[PDB]
Amino acid sequence: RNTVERMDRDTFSYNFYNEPILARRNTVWLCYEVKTKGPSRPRLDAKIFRGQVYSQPEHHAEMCFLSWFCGNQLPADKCFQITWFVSWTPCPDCVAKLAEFLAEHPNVTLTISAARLYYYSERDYRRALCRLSQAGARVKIMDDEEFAYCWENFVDSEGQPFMPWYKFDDNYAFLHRTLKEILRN
Ligand SMILES: [Zn+2]
Ligand SMILES: [Zn+2]
Repeated sequence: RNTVERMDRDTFSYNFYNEPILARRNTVWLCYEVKTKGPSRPRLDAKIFRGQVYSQPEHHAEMCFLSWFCGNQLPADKCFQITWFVSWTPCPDCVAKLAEFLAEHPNVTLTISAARLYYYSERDYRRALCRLSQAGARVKIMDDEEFAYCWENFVDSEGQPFMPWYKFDDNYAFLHRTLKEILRN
C-alpha cells in the first residue's frame, strides 16, 4: 500500500529541474500514486498504492511501471486512476506502448505530470503526444502544487519546504504554453 523510498533533496532538484531545453532524455525516477473507485460513482477516491519505479538498462521507467502494474492488477470490476511524476514527457516508443496499454486496460486512466517536455519541436512527437492525451491519458506540466505534493510525499524533506530555483516560474510558463499548443486540436 506504500512502498515509497524517499529520495534526497538534491536528487529531487536534479531529476525534476525544469529548464525547457531541447533534448531526448528519459526519466530515471517515476513516482506514482494509484487510486481505486469502481463503477465509477461520483466523489473520489480511496488510495491503494503509492511508490516509484526506476529505469533499467534496457527498459524505460514507463515500461517498468506497466510491468509492475500488470503483475499486480486484479479487480476488472473497479476503475483505476494512476498519477505519475516524471522528469520528461515520454518517448515516442513509450507513447505508442502506453496507447497500447490504455487500449488493453480501458478501466485505467493515467495522468502524466512532467517537469519538462521531451524534444518539443519535432512535429511527429507533438502530434503523437496530442493523440495520447485524447487516448485515455492526461498530460500536464508539473506546477507549484505538484512540486509541493512531490516534495511532501517522495522526498526526504526533513521539514524544509521546497525552494524553487532561478527562473522556476518562467520555465514553467513556457512549458505550459507550449504543451497547451501541442494538445490544442
Ligand atoms: Zn520494452
Ligand atoms: Zn521511453
